[PDB]
Amino acid sequence: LEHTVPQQSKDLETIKAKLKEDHAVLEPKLDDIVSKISARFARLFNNVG
Amino acid sequence: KRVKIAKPDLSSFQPGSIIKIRLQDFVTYTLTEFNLSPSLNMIIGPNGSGKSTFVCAVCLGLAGKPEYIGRSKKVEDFIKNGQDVSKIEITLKNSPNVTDIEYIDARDETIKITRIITRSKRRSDYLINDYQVSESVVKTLVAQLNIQLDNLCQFLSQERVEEFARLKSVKLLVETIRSIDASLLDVLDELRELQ
Repeated sequence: LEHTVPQQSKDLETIKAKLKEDHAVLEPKLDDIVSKISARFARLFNNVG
Repeated sequence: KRVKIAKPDLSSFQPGSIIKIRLQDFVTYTLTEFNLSPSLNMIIGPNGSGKSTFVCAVCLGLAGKPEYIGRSKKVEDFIKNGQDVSKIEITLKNSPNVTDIEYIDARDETIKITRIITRSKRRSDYLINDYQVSESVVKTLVAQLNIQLDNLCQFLSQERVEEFARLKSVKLLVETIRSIDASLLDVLDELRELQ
């Protein structure tokens, strides 16, 4: 188990780093798309008051 | 002098727009001509007077089939009663970004699509520049124009209006993920399962 601990401890860092990199790449694009669609929705609904 | 109709110059009109539509041998309209404004089109008529039929024929002309618009299929309604063939012609701006075209050069700005419906023959046959072609070529021309008939966003019908009326948040997420590439959501879900 002492020999097994470093092998599991090495993990959860690369996998989290890949998840963080994927989240960091994906987040701004969806955020800008959501901001733009929300701005268009608000500007269209301004006529509706 | 002689009265001259306004020139249908496709260059002035934005790409993908339709300037002149000819409807031949249709219900209550054997020969009709229609013009569409580049900014927006407004049509006023009671339902069942052929305006809806004209719109459906225009949709069918661009590689459209009645079953693919989420509505009942009635080919006979389009055909004039007693006339063998019903013809609908649509003219569109052409840009050198679409492949698989017949009799039209990339530099050419005109893509003319004609649909003829006859009771005797049952096949999907369309015309490009008055040349007979299969429906697959027109369908791929429509697909390469970034316009989709099956998708509810581009085309909205009464059944599609009913579907949109009751829409769940999951449906909105599916629409948003299908508009953008859906590979990113799948990769993120796989990474979440790995986590």
